[PDB]
Amino acid sequence: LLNCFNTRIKIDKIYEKDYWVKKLGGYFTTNNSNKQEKGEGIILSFERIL
Amino acid sequence: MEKTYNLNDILLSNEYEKIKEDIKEEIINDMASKKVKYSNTSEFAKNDFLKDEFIDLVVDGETYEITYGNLITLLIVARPFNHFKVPMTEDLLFDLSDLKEYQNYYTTLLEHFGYSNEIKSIIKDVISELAIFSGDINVTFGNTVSIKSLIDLGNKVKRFRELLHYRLPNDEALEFNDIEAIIKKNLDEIMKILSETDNMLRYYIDSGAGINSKQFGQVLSLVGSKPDLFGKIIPYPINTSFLRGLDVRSFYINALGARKALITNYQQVRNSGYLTRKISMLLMDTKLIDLDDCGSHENNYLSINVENKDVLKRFSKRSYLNNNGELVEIDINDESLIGQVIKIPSPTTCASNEGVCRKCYGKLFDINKDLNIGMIAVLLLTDPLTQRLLSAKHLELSKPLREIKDLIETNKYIKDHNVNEVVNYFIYLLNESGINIQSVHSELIIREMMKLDDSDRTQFKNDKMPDYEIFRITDANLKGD
Ligand SMILES: [Zn+2]
Repeated sequence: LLNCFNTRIKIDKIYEKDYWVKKLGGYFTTNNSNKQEKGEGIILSFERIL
Repeated sequence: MEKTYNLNDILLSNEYEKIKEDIKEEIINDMASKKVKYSNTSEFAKNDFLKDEFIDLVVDGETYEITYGNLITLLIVARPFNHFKVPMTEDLLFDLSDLKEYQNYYTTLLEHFGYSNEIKSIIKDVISELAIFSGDINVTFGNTVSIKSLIDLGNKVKRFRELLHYRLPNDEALEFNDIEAIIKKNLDEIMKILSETDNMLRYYIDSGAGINSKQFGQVLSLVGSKPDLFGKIIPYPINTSFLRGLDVRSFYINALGARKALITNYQQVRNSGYLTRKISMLLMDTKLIDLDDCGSHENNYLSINVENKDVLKRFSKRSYLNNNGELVEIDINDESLIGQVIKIPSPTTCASNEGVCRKCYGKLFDINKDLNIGMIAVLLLTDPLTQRLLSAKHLELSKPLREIKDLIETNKYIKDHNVNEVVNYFIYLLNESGINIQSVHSELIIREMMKLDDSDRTQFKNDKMPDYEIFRITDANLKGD
């Protein structure tokens, strides 16, 4: 949890899901403008794993 | 010469050019007839010149005492009113003896007649006619330089003789700062003596034409201390004037500097200019929209700190949120806004994807609409920076230039700071370096560097500040993919 929380965060976004989706997407895609889409796609693949 | 001239009667007459012609002809013919007399003292010598005689000028019923020369200058520079047939209000009259004010008068002409091409043509004709007459003045009045001119003043004014023959005290207690202080004290006196006496060099000193302070004092009074090859000040100063001669030791010190100047110009050849192409690429596409209000929230408006007088100057012709109301143009002359953070509509925060609005860009919208706005910004920043880097090599003075580049071309400060902090850092960097740019142009560069994380252009009207990420100038080009 502490590793997930970087110091450069605002408390308002912590309770916002789409910020976390974008954070997940950022690992796979460098561009900050498409991050959200990648994250959502990754979630689908995650569900396909099992 | 006639002793009463009605301004707007001649300007709105169809004999406007003929009146100037005969006055211009009369003034130059007078100058050819008589010589100029010099007394080389504070009690000036008398000369019977028409340019210096007085006439009465009637502007809308009000009489001003104006010299014949100021009249012909006024008529030449009031050509707009003959062309447009619109009279000259007394607001537009200015001091015709201080040539600095002419620039501002041309500025008021541009605003009054609407920044049109027609007024742009007339100003060009005014500058042309003013210059052509200057040659006639110069070829008839005459201008000369002589060492006898210096000798003639010193024979009457003992202070000139004593400064022309000045030699430093040989105390070892004197230091580089003490000698440089004596340099200003005796040079400031020299220029004052030349302005307050009837000498052949008086018009040079008062006009500011062909006069450089340092080099003037080295010929007349004292050269001073000089740096060596690597910048260290040589312990021995040059206690002579070029007019009086130099010492063999001093000759070596001068040759060291002249050689150093030559070596420096060889090093100065370096001109990378890589940033010029990068900044131009991002900003070339930015355009303007004929929309008065894009629609933005005051918290989304940019906030800037007016710490210095230099800060307010950068934000002229732009909007400001007064404490009583909202959206009033900031007056740079009012120092009341110094020390107050203020909310400004910014080209960074303009909502419309097509272009930046008239309130966020500023009042320069109609002035710079014909040209490419982004390209105007890149040249206003590049030409100083490229020139400042080269000029600094000759002399912490070089450091501002590097930090300016690091701010926009590296992610050192981009990744951990907001745009409100980024633009204010930019104006701080420009102020220290001496770069004079209105902040709208610098903000447009930051606007394209700024890339929205949210990826929605019109979300700016929402009170919540949009999610975004600033990027490096080369990285922002790469992010397009
Ligand atoms: Zn706008």
